[PDB]
Amino acid sequence: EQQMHLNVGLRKIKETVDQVEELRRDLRIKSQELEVKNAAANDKLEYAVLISEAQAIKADLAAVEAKVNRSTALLKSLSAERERWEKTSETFKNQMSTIAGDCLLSAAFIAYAGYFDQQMRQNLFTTWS
Amino acid sequence: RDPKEWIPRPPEKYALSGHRSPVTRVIFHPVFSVMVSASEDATIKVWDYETGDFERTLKGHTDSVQDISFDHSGKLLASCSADMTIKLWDFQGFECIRTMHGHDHNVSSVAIMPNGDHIVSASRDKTIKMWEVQTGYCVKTFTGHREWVRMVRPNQDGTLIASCSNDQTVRVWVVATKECKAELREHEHVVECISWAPESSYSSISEATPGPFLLSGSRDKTIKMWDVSTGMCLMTLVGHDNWVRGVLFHSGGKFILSCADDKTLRVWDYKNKRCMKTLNAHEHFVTSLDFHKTAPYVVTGSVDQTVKVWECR
Repeated sequence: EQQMHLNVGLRKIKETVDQVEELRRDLRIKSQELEVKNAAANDKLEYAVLISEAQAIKADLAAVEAKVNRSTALLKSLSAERERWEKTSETFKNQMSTIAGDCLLSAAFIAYAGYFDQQMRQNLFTTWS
Repeated sequence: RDPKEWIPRPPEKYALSGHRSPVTRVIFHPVFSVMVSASEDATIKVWDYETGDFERTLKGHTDSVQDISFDHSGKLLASCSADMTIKLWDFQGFECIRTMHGHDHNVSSVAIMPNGDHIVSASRDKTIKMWEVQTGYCVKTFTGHREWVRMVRPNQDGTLIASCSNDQTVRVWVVATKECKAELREHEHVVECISWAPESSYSSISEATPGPFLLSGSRDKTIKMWDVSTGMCLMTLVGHDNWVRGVLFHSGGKFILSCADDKTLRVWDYKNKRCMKTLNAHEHFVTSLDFHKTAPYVVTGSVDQTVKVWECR
């Protein structure tokens, strides 16, 4: 259940990278097409129609860019989880293999050494280890 | 009436709900009156289909499960998921028995051949692996597929293993000899589902166009049928408007119930080579279907988080 949360959480953060990567290439596509319409407006210098048209592209470019920088901080904030969520994803194969070793030491300490003192509990744990 | 002619009727006998994810595969118990469903929330749910009652939830896989397979005793349950693990479940104990590792990608299928000793596994890594059940070691490996091996099924005698892949091939192999007996290349798209022909259909196929025979359904909106011994497409059902997701024979060996991505559950007879009844089952993509051998019930697992049981009449 700890790895159920990691696998879904690390899947969606790659989609956020994909949502950024969809937005990044579409940003420069609309950015380069804005300057073509800006150059075509000076070629006609219908001019008032293209002025309101290019202002709609630049406002939508701002809405793309404000979405990008909101997501870039969201990429930046959630990545600090990914530099430890992925490390605990690598650790899952390690920490599953030592359940039987650790539960042997834990169940022996929890049902047997409840009467003895600290030195004797340490000696029993050292002998079992 | 006999179990021979059984075609389901609208509406659903039951509409089981409670999955938090799309439902990938649904199968019936061979002897008991309970069914088990698999869904993408890594929860293997057990529902009583007679009364529509939820029974239990087995959570051992740490990623989304794709295919679940019983044995004919009904005691062992094989489950595959995308965590590089396969899980063996004691059905009478409702706990896991062993976990299998060795696949490097999504284990897209799992099955048990009728000898009751091993486990088939088709996966995304373009290979099929053989698993020893009681010991727990990966023994053999079918190699030769070039794309995503979608789903695998063994023959009823346990001597033929057939697998569909994403490279528009249906590859039928022998279990130990490791050769591709039939590399059928006639489908236009990714073949997503096969269904082994029963014995009673072996005559019915042979007079429609002996044995053994094999079905396949692909993303090209076609369901082809093949003779394994010859190696060619005998007959083809067209009439689906989207990807055929699950193709299934009747238990008596005449009809073929098939689900496709256009919200269609269509029954097809190879005598007329057409669709007689089309059922609008769910409100979204329908992934898998299953029909009982002795009971008049068809269960349908779909993406819309509901599993629908339909009485056959």
